[PDB]
Amino acid sequence: ALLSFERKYRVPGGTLVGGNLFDFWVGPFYVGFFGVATFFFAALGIILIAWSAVLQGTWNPQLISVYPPALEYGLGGAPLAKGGLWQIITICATGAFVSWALREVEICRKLGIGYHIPFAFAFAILAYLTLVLFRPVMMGAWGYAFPYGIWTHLDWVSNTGYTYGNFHYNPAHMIAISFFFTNALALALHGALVLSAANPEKGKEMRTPDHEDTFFRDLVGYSIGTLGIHRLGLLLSLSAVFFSALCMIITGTIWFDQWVDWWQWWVKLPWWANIPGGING
Amino acid sequence: DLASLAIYSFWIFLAGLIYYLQTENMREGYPLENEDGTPAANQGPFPLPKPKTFILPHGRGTLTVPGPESEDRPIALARTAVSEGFPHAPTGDPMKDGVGPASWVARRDLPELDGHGHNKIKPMKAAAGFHVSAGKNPIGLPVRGCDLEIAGKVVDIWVDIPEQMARFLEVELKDGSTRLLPMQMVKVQSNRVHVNALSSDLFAGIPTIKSPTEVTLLEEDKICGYVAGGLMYAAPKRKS
Amino acid sequence: AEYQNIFSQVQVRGPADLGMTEDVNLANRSGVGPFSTLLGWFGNAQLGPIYLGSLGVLSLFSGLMWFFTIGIWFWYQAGWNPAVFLRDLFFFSLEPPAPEYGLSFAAPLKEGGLWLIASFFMFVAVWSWWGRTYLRAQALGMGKHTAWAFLSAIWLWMVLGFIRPILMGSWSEAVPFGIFSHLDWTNNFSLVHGNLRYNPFHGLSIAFLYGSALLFAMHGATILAVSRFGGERELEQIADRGTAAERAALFWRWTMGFNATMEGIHRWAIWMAVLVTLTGGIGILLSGTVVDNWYVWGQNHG
Ligand code: BCL
Ligand code: BCL
Ligand code: BCL
Ligand code: BCL
Ligand SMILES: CC[C@H]1c2cc3[nH]c4c(c3C)C(=O)[C@H](C(=O)OC)c4c3nc(cc4[nH]c(cc(n2)[C@@H]1C)c(C(C)=O)c4C)[C@@H](C)[C@@H]3CCC(=O)OC/C=C(\C)CCC[C@@H](C)CCC[C@@H](C)CCCC(C)C
Ligand SMILES: CC[C@H]1c2cc3[nH]c4c(c3C)C(=O)[C@H](C(=O)OC)c4c3nc(cc4[nH]c(cc(n2)[C@@H]1C)c(C(C)=O)c4C)[C@@H](C)[C@@H]3CCC(=O)OC/C=C(\C)CCC[C@@H](C)CCC[C@H](C)CCCC(C)C
Ligand SMILES: COC(C)(C)C(=O)C/C=C(\C)CC/C=C(\C)CC/C=C(\C)CCCC/C(C)=C/CC[C@H](C)CC/C=C(\C)CCC=C(C)C
Ligand SMILES: CCCCCCCCCCCC[N+](C)(C)[O-]
Ligand SMILES: CCCCCCCCCCCC[N+](C)(C)[O-]
Ligand SMILES: CCCCCCCCCCCC[N+](C)(C)[O-]
Ligand SMILES: [Fe+2]
Repeated sequence: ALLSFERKYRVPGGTLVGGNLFDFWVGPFYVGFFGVATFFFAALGIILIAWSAVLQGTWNPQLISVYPPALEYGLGGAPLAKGGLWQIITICATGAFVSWALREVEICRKLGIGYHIPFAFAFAILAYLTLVLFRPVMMGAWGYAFPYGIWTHLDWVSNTGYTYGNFHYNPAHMIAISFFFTNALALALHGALVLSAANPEKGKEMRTPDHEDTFFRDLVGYSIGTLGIHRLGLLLSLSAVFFSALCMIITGTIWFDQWVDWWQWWVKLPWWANIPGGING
Repeated sequence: DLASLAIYSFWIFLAGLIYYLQTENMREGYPLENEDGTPAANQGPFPLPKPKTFILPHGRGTLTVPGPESEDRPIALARTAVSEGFPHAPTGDPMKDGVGPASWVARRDLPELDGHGHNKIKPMKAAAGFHVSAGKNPIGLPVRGCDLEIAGKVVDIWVDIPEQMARFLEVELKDGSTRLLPMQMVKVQSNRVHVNALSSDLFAGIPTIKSPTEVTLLEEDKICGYVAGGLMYAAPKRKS
Repeated sequence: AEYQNIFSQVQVRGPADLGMTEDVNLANRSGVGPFSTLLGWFGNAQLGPIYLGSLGVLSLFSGLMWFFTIGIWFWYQAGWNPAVFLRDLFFFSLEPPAPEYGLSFAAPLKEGGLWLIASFFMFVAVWSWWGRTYLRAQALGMGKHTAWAFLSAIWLWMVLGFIRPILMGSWSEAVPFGIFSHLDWTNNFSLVHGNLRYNPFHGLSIAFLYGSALLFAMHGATILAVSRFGGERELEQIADRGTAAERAALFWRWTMGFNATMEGIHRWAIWMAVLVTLTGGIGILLSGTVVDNWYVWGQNHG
């Protein structure tokens, strides 16, 4: 089935690979070569996870967990029953994700729109790769990556965090949080603005984008504008994720001590390092 | 206890919310149709929402959604397979017929108005006080297409008064007539403006406007759709 | 080549815009400030005017008082010495009164009183600002969406330093005014309660915080992707759908099987964000009052 205005857009062309071979739809889903690739990497990946469930001796969703090779195996291969499966599922995950991005690229071409969406998705892929590929390699062992399990992956977060004391003190982590909080502030403000203009006081007529600028200038003395806010939202989001990846890649590599201690540098600065009183003297 | 009660209540509230949100997002494009235009058998678990009416500003009227959906224009396309789910090939010239990435929507043939009722977009030469305040001024630069041939020169910039933003460049072709080009599809450079979406021989095909001082919502779609369509359709002429 | 529309190529300027009048009392609207060419590259270059009525002045004054009250305390701790102030800036802290004082207002100035004074100012500063977001919308005749969504943020804040410390019986349960100390308080809060990782509301709150970044990345990128067809003019696309709105919906339907409408997407938005602090507030509120150990609770669900 198609939306009332969809037919005129369903023309051929825009594919990156295979020409007209996979240029078709299944319901609302577009396929394309990368649509098949995604499906392939995905199916093979779930099978390995089911096979893993048997070997683990459980079928419960909250219990299934696929752990990476133990630190001992280094950056080498491990037996399926302990790390091997994780390694292959990771390859499958990477394959699925990259195929998804390219599928989006083909959909962009056919619709004649910019490539901003796939570009934004790639930051997500980057962050994932940072945790299961880049950090582990730099630390010399797959064992530092997180396990594929609903609850088990949460243990990993806590244990990795507390290994450096209170992870709050990670400077990059502080920056990443600020963007995550601000982005939510902006998402709330944007949704509220457009809606307040489209659904005015009962009985009144639709407000204009001018009313929107005025509202924000009356409230805080400035309005970034309708184009600016979408540029801002995209930016706050990618920054939150960029700094998140950064905050973890520096951890256990260039800095492996307690994060709180890192701040001593500021306190130890010559000109004030030796002055009685306060908190640090 | 209270906690288990709260989380249980919350999950019910959430299901109701997702339901409410999906139905609200079905106010356009639905009911679903078959490729021939007749209503499709399977519409989904979500019922069409109860109509809402928008009171348009400036006495422009009213809009009620969901409502009777129709393209209000012919579509020059033909099927390429005996079963649904396959692409529909353009029967003529996709750029001229306005299909595929060259598609336009039959929006009202009136210009968008600002909060005060005046035209939102105007050529800079009619917008008293407006001037280029930063960056390279395009007025005067020749326009080059993806085939490396010059197709004309910029004779003005059409600005959005309310949001002080450049939206279109007015280009003059060899014949002395002008055409509008979307700002977001041109690269202003030190010695020229480059248009990758189109080749020189295609600039004359851009849809012309009625009045020399205003663009209507309908003409904006026809121009933007046409220039966007060049990326795919003017591709064989893109030697770079 | 390939213009991304992240930054403007050329800037245009005209007479300062004083805005729409409607029922706004123009006597309180200040004059227009300077035009920022820097800001103009990303969004609008105009600064001001700003409306500043009675409620605004009150808010703006209480806010400075709150900020200043914490300021002189930091100074007192710094031994008044500017070098120490800048050195230990992050370590200073204005703590709540000791547990012994309970909910009393009779605590020594140097051991809790100043915190109660600072909190009072913040309380007034925030609530007067909320009332302000509701009135600026009314004077222009638009819906109250911004005021209701703001209320969602006020909820978590109200719970952390007012509702919860009250139900618990002492001001000591509140958050201290200090940069490093409030981070410590957060860590301490989790541990004292059996690890917040087991609080289902904390888990939901996180899903939404992550969801908000996902959604704005999707929304923003979508709009810039269709800005070439006038996509940012969201209000008019709602009133008269253009190809921008169609292509945006179609990209999504072809990718994941379903889509939104120009107006509809802003509904997903306001809710995705608002739920972050709504669920969060409930999760914090129950901690210590009803559930004193989330791990234990999660075991028997009693
Ligand atoms: C949420 C659960 C915890 C908590 C956990 C954390 C954690 C964990 C972190 C913070 C961090 C921050 N917290 Mg906290 N925080 C809580 C409650 C609060 C409350 C409150 C009233 O309840 C406040 C005011 C703060 C305030 C702050 C900031 C100091 C900082 C960044 C916030 C932000 O991004 O806003 C975004 C919104 C804005 C409007 C921006 C405000 C102005 C910014 C901060 C500075 C000016 C920038 C300027 C405009 C542009 C640049 C100018 C040039 C520099 C000249 N927290 C509770 C107790 N908070 C992060 C930090 O870095 O701490 C040191 C951090 O890692
Ligand atoms: C006890 C825990 C520690 C701690 C330990 C850590 C550790 C350790 C880590 C973080 C990380 C993060 N921390 Mg911390 N952190 C703490 C307390 C906090 C507090 C707080 C208020 O106290 C906050 C707000 C944060 C916030 C954050 C973020 C900056 C960041 C998570 C976002 C992210 O990385 O996205 C990144 C996004 C992704 C990886 C998503 C990728 C998605 C992929 C590409 C696609 C999925 C497809 C598919 C499977 C989906 C389903 C398909 C079906 C068909 C539907 N931390 C304390 C101190 N923090 C993490 C981080 O920064 O990672 C880099 C991290 O590793
Ligand atoms: C070691 C730390 C503990 C932990 C302890 C806590 C505690 C404690 C809390 C959170 C809370 C939250 N945690 Mg946690 N959390 C941990 C690990 C994580 C992880 C992680 C990756 O594992 C993540 C991603 C998070 C993420 C989050 C957020 C979902 C949530 C905060 C929402 C928010 O927007 O507050 C930011 C927004 C506000 C506080 C609203 C502010 C509104 C007011 C009105 C603003 C006034 C501003 C004005 C005064 C001007 C300011 C001027 C300044 C000078 C700048 N936590 C571990 C288990 N977390 C909060 C929660 O809601 O729990 C359910 C909370 O209280
Ligand atoms: C991001 C930084 C840390 C981390 C820290 C945390 C913390 C802290 C928490 C979560 C939580 C979640 N995490 Mg995690 N998580 C990480 C990396 C991942 C990855 C990954 C591929 O990188 C995935 C798929 C997940 C997935 C999940 C979900 C089970 C859950 C809700 C996510 C959400 O709402 O996002 C927003 C996204 C959307 C709304 C889009 C829809 C996404 C859906 C819901 C994903 C379903 C995944 C599915 C169950 C399993 C994979 C697919 C199957 C094989 C078919 N996490 C890294 C290690 N994660 C929360 C939880 O409740 O866990 C128990 C929580 O408290
Ligand atoms: C749903 C929850 C999310 C959210 C939403 C939200 N917040 C909101 C809103 C909404 C919907 C508003 O409408 C309201 C707003 O007004 O936005 C513009 C607001 C707001 N959220 C704010 C902050 C904020 N929200 C936060 C979080 C969140 N808000 C969540 C992400 C946080 C976090 C993450 O902890 C912060 C820090 C404010 C910008 C604003 C509330 C304004 C307010 O109440 O101020 C009261 C008055 C004062 C403090 C006095 C100010 C005096 C000025 C002179 C200060 C100027 C700045 C100062 C740094 C200058 C110093 C001197 C310089 C020379 C350096
Ligand atoms: C800019 C970064 C932010 C962002 C943006 C973003 N995400 C995106 C996009 C964008 C712009 C898309 O276009 C794309 C999308 O299509 O959304 C509908 C997407 C997307 N973001 C998603 C999830 C997601 N994004 C996340 C985060 C973020 N995304 C950031 C906040 C998270 C977080 C917060 O944790 C998650 C869980 C997906 C819904 C979607 C991508 C879907 C996809 O890639 O499909 C291909 C793969 C499959 C259908 C399944 C593969 C199955 C197996 C091969 C492996 C399964 C196991 C797995 C590896 C581990 C599971 C372990 C967990 C249980 C712990
Ligand atoms: C340069 O030096 C001078 C002096 C000029 C300065 O200007 C310096 C100023 C500073 C150094 C200021 C520094 C400011 C900070 C570091 C502030 C940090 C604040 C936090 C991170 C706070 C975190 C969380 C706070 C919370 C959750 C507060 C909650 C408040 C309440 C809900 C209010 C509750 C009200 C109460 C208890 C009183 C009720 C009273 C009644 C009468 C009803
Ligand atoms: C976070 C995801 C929330 C649920 C999203 C999916 C809801 C069902 C969507 C059905 C769309 C149906 N269709 C194609 C017939 O219109
Ligand atoms: C403390 C709970 C706060 C909930 C905020 C919910 C905001 C919803 C905004 C849309 C509904 C608006 N309306 C018409 C009622 O004003
Ligand atoms: C409107 C979008 C709704 C998205 C909902 C996403 C929920 C993710 C799963 C959360 C699981 C939570 N938990 C552990 C508290 O039960
Ligand atoms: Fe928007």
